[PDB]
Amino acid sequence: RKAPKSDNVYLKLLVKLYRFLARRTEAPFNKVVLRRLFMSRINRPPVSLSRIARNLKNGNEKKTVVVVATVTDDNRLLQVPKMEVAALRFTAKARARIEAAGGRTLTLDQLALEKPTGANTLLLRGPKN
Amino acid sequence: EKSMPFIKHLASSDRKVRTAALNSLHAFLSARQVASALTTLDVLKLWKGLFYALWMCDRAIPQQNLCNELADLIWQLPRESVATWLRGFWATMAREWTGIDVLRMEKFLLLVRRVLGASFKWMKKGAWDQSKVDEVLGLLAEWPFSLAEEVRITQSSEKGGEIVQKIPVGMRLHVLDIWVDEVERVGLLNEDEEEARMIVQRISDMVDALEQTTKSPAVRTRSKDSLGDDRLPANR
Amino acid sequence: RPTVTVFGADGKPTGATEVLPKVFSAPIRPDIVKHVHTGMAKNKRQPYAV
Amino acid sequence: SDEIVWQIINQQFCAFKLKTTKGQNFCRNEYSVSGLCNRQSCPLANSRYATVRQSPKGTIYLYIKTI
Amino acid sequence: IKQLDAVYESKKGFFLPANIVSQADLSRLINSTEIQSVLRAPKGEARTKRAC
Amino acid sequence: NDILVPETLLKKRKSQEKARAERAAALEKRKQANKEKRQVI
Amino acid sequence: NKIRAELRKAKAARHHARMEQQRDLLARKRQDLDTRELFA
Amino acid sequence: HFRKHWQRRVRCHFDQPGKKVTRRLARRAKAAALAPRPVDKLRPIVRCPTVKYNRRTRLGRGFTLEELKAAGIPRLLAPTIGIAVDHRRKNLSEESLAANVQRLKDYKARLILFPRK
RNA sequence: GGUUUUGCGCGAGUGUUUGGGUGUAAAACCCGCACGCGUAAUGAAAGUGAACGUAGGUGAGAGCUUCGGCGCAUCAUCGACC
Ligand SMILES: [Zn+2]
Repeated sequence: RKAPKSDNVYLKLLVKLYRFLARRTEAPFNKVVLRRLFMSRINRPPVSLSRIARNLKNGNEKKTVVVVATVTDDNRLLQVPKMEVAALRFTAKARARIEAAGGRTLTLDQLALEKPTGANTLLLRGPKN
Repeated sequence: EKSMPFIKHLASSDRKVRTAALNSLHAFLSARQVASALTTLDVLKLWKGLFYALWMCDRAIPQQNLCNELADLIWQLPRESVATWLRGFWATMAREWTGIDVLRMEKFLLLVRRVLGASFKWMKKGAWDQSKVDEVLGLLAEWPFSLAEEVRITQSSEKGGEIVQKIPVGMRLHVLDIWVDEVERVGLLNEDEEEARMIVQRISDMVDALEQTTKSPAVRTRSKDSLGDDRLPANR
Repeated sequence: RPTVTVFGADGKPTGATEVLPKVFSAPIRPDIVKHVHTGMAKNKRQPYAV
Repeated sequence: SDEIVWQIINQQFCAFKLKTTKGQNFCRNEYSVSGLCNRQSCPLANSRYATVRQSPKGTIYLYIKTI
Repeated sequence: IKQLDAVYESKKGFFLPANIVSQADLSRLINSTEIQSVLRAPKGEARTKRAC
Repeated sequence: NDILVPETLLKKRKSQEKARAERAAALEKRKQANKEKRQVI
Repeated sequence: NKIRAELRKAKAARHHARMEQQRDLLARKRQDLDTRELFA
Repeated sequence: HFRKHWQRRVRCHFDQPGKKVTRRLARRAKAAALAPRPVDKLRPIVRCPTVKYNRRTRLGRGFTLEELKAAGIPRLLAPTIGIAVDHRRKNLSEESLAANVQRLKDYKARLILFPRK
């Protein structure tokens, strides 16, 4: 688009970062992340630890799971596996449970810091409606 | 435990106070028995204090002098604690790499270059002590050129917890960019010395294995360029 | 920065230093500051009518 | 936090700003090299900065600011 | 200061927020070794010459 | 007291040298190719 | 009367389940290198 | 639901801080009158009647005669030392009776009584 | 009093401001117990009560990839359960 609808200065900083990455890098990962950052909140549904673990169950382990949303803890999930989760915002319970399980909680700026092209990444979205 | 009240004045905002704290740490490092008893936790606190001292250092020439002194402390520490000193330094650097803005980032990169060169010129005496070479190469294999993503600090028991520290791609790229310059400055790029040839061949095998095993395209490309530097014996 | 120096009654440093709390590293959000400020300024008002 | 302070100083308010109807905004800070409020020259958003100023005594000085 | 610490830990139901950006310096984020290495070649300059 | 050049500027200078070399090679190739293009047309 | 009794029992059971959920949430919330101590 | 004259029967709440400070001043005045005594009388622990709130307990109106006798506090003297007495309530359970007896005993152990004139 | 959309805070929880504490006093700060909506449904009702399959498969599908292959959300079909 032309301008982010959000009023968060840090979200606009992320928008500038991913505009630069999309323009100077051929990464479809960067392009889709930029579009999802431009997206509104209801178009960015929250993801759950149960969902990300169910997607992580297979050989996709040791891949950095990437979701542009709020990662919410799920009481139904009893055991949380080790994982590296990078998201816009983490709820306190979700972050605490990930850290207790031994995973790594990351921000999107450090995501671009480590792997600008989204190598070894696993993109997830939330449930629609 | 150890009583080390000078780290606070090391982090203090006055240059005279920081210099006095650095001289006190000089005396501390000279004290051999305490230096012999330096643990990993202790070296982690000292290197955190020095990290913040450099962070507070303002001007270019004072920064260069402070980095030189920080590199030169290694000859002051004893043999049984040099390995702990370097390991704590690189743990501190991996923990605080991402938090530095660019303006202090230049001087922290200069500090990293200086300490790497200091380790390489402490490798000296076969004209090169194999034990020192082994220690330095083990350090380079664990923190810089790691086949894994994280480093394990302390051991697991009822008397201790856990430190898992991830290695930054930025520090990896810097070491891949400065190891050639530092080996040239220290004098391992002389083709006459068979010991030097074996050491540089081992370093080349290390960075090559990193090239084939790494999963970061930036690391792959920069390792390829470092190997393609024309000053190496292979490409000459 | 880890610590901040304390200054005496004469304007010169006393020599003591104190650790800055994490509220000073907390994020800055001018939009939320704006919203709360308008809310509070409206919260101070007194009614008028004809 | 240079980007954050720049956003706060350009999008919300600036005590040194004098916006004109002639299409340019002026910066009142005494240490700004240019007389225009812009990202390149803002003494507050540019942590590392330099300026040239004249003393009353006819002497010219250059000023340096670092992070 | 010592009481700011105490009260901001004492407030129930509130925690010091975790920010969405770790390194606030966007200049650090862009002008860094890893990014500059991973970027591709530029397709032009800031000011483009007029062709015809 | 010489004020060493920043490491980032060293990296920039190496990258710029590589870019200049690439530009020179490409320019020479384009000159030659334009020559055969003119001949064939 | 049994209909009304089961309605009342269902309402009470819903309230009790909500109270137990709050208690479970309380239980779940119950379940040197640092700068503040190193530079204290 | 605006069929009637809510215009004539709308009443606002602009005096909320005023009523709050007035209530605080009223309880302060009661304290000034009963300077060493507590502001409120001791009340027993009772149980909520309905099934929805059985497991919860609250404060009652006044202590039972049997509870007062078991605690050893005379009926006629309890209100003078600040114990609410409810003649209507009945114990009906040793559990509640014992709970109120323990509460009254704690009140006795924490109470200091002055010798008349 | 309803409803759609944008932003913001928290998030399977959320809402201090009925009230109480406090105060530089209609401000600001604080919160003990409730309550409101939501986090399992269906049947007229008695009441019952959500896993046979990586919560299922097949095919697409953004994206990642050791180029061998992994596969978000969602859709169509064949399933499973209450
Ligand atoms: Zn300005």
